Amino acid sequence: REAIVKADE
Amino acid sequence: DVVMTQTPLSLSVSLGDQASISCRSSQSLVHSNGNTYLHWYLQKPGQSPKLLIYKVSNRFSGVPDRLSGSGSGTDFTLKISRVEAEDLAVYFCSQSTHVPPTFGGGTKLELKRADAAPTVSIFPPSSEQLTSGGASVVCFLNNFYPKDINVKWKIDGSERQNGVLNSWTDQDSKDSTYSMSSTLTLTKDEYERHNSYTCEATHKTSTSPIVKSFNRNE
Amino acid sequence: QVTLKESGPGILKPSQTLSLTCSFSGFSLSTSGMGVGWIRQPSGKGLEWLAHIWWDDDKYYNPSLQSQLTISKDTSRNQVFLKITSVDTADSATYYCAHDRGYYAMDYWGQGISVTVSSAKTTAPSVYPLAPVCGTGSSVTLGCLVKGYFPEPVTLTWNSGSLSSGVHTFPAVLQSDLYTLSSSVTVTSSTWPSQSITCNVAHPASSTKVDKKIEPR
Repeated sequence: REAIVKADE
Repeated sequence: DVVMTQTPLSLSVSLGDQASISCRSSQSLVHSNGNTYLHWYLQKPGQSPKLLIYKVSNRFSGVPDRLSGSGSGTDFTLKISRVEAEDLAVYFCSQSTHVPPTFGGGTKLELKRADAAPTVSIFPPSSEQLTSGGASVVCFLNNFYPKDINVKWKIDGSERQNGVLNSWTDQDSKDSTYSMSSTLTLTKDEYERHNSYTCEATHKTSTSPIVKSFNRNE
Repeated sequence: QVTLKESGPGILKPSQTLSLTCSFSGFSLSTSGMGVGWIRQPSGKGLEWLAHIWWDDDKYYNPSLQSQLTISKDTSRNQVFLKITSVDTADSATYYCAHDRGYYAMDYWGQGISVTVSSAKTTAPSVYPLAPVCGTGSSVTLGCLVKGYFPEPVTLTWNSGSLSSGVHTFPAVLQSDLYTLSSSVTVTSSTWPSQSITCNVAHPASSTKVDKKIEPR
């Protein structure tokens, strides 16, 4: 399963 | 989970040389959103990990541009230019594209240095210890290079192997040397049955063993 | 200016519940994008992710450990909590809480808290001064022998931390199921014994704090 990205840049 | 295969396991480089570390993932680290979640960390002994690079190439604040990351898909590389004593650490990659985040097995970075002889010091049991019925004789073999060393204990000229506990430091981040501690533990009565106590160190910097000794009656 | 610090027991028994607390400053879990993670590392082994909690109450767990894990937070007090039920020796590790960038890369870490799962008793160390053999050179090496404690760790300093340079503090080793470590400190012979040199040892699990001044033999 692929991660759910909560915040990014 | 996704396996990070990191190579090499250890790296020993001359001061100012480049170190290069590879990380290969069991599958693509390209997220469906198009970004690549691969990061680099280091960890020094007794310390928490420190982030170096996030998302393949971005340096974390305070990280010198001496360190750089690159790669894509399944193949990634961390390069450390001008390796210096302060770079001594275990370095590892991490993927977080997939759940759970996983980590490379690590690369231990060590540095070359001029050969250096150990400073050897021996210590009889303390009064406090003898009070409790115990007797540890301690030998420090400090600040030597290279890491390969052997210690032998002799009691009245005779080798003693039982009751010997050794401990070794990681390479010093200031002077690039190694240190070793060796403790021979006996009962007070066992200790008092003999007179002459000797710590003996074999190292490449010395044709003959370095010998430190004391007599109980002193 | 982000800092984090883990708290909890140094030792507990198999089958018990492990309760850890992360206390942080320099950020707030009320701020959008913020997240705190828990990651552990058994001695000499690799990191393992445990769980993350986010500013918006979203929580994520290591799928192979989720039946044992509960993460929670108190945003008002800047604390995050981890509970691990039914611990066994495999759960012995250093546990870290960490500030997250948003995608499970952790950019600020706590110092870590050592947790040992064991039925053995907690044992305070004996602390012994190591003075050089009685009866000359330019440098003198002094020592401190820390013997027979459980569990790890101990902390050792010289002169409450004043004397920092020329110290070697050796990794702890097991000796008949108890830990032993030592430390050497090397000074000029002008310094000692005219100037005072004391070994400071703490063993948090037994609430031990001892000072041993090195006296000439």
